[PDB]
Amino acid sequence: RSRKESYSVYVYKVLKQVHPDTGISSKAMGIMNSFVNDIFERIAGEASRLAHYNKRSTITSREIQTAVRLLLPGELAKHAVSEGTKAVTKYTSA
Amino acid sequence: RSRKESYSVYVYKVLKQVHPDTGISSKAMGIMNSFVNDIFERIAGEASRLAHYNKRSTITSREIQTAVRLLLPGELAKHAVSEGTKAVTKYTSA
Amino acid sequence: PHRYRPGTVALREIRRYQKSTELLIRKLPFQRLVREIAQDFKTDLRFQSSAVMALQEACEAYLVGLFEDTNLCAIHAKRVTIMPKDIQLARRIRGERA
Amino acid sequence: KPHRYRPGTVALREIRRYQKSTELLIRKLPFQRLVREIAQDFKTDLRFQSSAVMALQEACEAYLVGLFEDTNLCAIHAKRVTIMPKDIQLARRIRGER
Amino acid sequence: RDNIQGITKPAIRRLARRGGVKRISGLIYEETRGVLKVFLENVIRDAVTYTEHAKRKTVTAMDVVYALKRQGRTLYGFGG
Amino acid sequence: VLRDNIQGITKPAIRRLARRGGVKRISGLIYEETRGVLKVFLENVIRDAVTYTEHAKRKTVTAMDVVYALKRQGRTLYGFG
Amino acid sequence: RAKAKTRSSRAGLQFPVGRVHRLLRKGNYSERVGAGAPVYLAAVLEYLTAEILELAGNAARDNKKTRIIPRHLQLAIRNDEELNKLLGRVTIAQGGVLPNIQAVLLPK
Amino acid sequence: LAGNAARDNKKTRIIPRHLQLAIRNDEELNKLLGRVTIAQGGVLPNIQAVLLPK
DNA sequence: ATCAATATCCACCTGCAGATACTACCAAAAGTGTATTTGGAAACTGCTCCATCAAAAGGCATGTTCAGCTGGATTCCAGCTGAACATGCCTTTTGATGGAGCAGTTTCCAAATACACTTTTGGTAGTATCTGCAGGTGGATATTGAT
Repeated sequence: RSRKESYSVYVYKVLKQVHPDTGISSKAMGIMNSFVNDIFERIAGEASRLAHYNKRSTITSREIQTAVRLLLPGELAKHAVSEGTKAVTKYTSA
Repeated sequence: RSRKESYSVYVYKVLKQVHPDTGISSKAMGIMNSFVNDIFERIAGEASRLAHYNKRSTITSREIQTAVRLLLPGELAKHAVSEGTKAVTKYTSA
Repeated sequence: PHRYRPGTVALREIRRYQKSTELLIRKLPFQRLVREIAQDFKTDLRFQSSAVMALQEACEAYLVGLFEDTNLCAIHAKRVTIMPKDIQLARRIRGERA
Repeated sequence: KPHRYRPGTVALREIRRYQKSTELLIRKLPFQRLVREIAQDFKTDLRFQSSAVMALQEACEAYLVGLFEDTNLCAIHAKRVTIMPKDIQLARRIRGER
Repeated sequence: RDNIQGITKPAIRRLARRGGVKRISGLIYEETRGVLKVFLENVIRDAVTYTEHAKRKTVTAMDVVYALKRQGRTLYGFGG
Repeated sequence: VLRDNIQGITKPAIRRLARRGGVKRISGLIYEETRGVLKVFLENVIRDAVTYTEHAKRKTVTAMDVVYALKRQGRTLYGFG
Repeated sequence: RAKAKTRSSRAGLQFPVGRVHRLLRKGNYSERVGAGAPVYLAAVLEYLTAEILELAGNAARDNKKTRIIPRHLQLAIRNDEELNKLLGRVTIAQGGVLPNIQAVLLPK
Repeated sequence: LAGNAARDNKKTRIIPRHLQLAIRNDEELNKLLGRVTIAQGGVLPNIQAVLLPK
């Protein structure tokens, strides 16, 4: 009884959102899982470093915002920052 | 007004061991501190990764040994491994 | 009899192999080479199939990138033939020799 | 009737002189003004420590020296001794910066 | 044990055609064989280190993925 | 404000930087080219540095921010901490 | 009690907020973790996935196909500046290369 | 290594130049520290053979 | 420009590996509520060092002239690489067998943590002190360029 968690169903939801009638193979889905894991580890490592530099003991939204700004370029950084900010305000105001 | 720890005195002891009558400037000592900190963080990060891969919760001597082997090349790896092993046996047998 | 001029089949092959995604080395020779190389670090190792597949993907990507760099170093000297000194320059600049 | 060195002599002498030394090769004040101008383009009303601008200077000089070495290699590859912009572009492309 | 001549000359020429090369010297084949053997032993050393640290005898795909990632050559697709 | 300071990197300074790199003969078009390169480099570091400074809610750029930026771009620097 | 409306639905996302929270805790990144950090990270990850998937789907529909394969992911990544510069050092298995021949090698 | 370099240049006190000369002259150290910059270190004296006269 | 010969591309067909649903279930994984602690935000303050000024002085940058040597174009030739055939060897498929080694389970025990005191030891300031080293002087040495 050994499981194996993955982001397959969430990637599938996003795909059905942006392309309602296109599918995806299994190897492309493995590529997408690898991509999500890689970017997650990058952002989390950078935020941990930022928290250590300032002698803080907590990872908050500002650490994630600054890590996003340090990692993504230009268009990507701007739009990701806007998306995350909107998400956090929508979450707290609910 | 808070103190600032460093490896100055230990580097000085090692120097007086290998070169009994040579001194060292202050900028070279800052270089040596930077070097020690950098190598320490490299080894410790690699050992942490190794411990996470095997779903272990403890950093032991084997993790440090494998990190040393993964980071240093050839001569350096061999001699560092021998030195650390001798140190650990000398420590436990005392 | 019909004969193409030297260089036509070359560009035809270039387009063909840049349109494709296959592997360009045979699998059994690469497997034997990998096992023989691993023979010196430890004896009696086993390999999953996906391990050798990953090794092959990585090696082919590396070599194709190196060949692009070599082609640039060749064109820089006003040639079209790649020579070993172009490979050596590309690797020296990348830092793989230095 | 006055003494003149042949072209390339003072250049080799200067090569030895500047490879034997460790000083900085850019004036401090122009570099500091340049750094402050760029920073102002990024965020207004900034301040700087002295060691920060010194670190920036050391890093930038090391970068440019390494780039010039790679450029020299690319130039010699083409059977020249004069470095030209296309060599800088080839070096920066093989390195992976453009 | 010439398993390095298993990488035939037409195979290297195919690899060169994919990289956009239009003409190939005759001394290129030995050079690429040397380069490839260097790269391969560099990767397999760390793969076998990762393996024997875990006290296993079978080299897994994840060991190769880690050995590649530590060289700065991340590889997507075999993360399972 | 201050504008047009890239010209303070004079031709003799670039010639010296090239001498330390082993370069014997220099084209006349190199200087301009070089300046561009340098500017790009600085803009990539200072930005990162400033991103650290605003994170701590500071207003002065310290040497540690520069060292962190250089390290995160793979250009580690020993001597300043 | 009440209906357990979760967290990703609260934030209006598709990605899991609770799983990201657990991964941030267990991954040994800091000794405490805020409440908005998983929401922010989930939103960013979903945005990036949607971007790359839209590009890949356009490529797939361009080659008259209905199902994305790794070749389409490679074509999407390598053809965009910011993605190619974010993922400049990754190898996609079964991806191939970009069709590109130098101009000097062409005849005439 | 740095002390041997320093005693080679007829000096009794190590400076960053000696650390750079020690690091760059050894294979395994230069390959461990291949991507670091030592402040006030300089470079290695080295001129290509084709640039020399004659 | 002609056209004959190849290779590529587009339409159509179809058998099949691969995507897609569903039921099951189920371990596990998330949401709710709560009581507790503690890390981080506020307000204050003291002092450090960063921006500003200025002045003098010399060391570096600018511009000009002259010449030499290097890069770039042209020509010619030899040799080395590509294109095409004809074999024949080696890879690929696929079907099956042992079997060894990896993954899950159970103990249970040696090792790591939390807590409380205590001695030391390493770090800073002040004040001090030599001393190796940077800058200057002069003379010898070695190298270059024109005969």
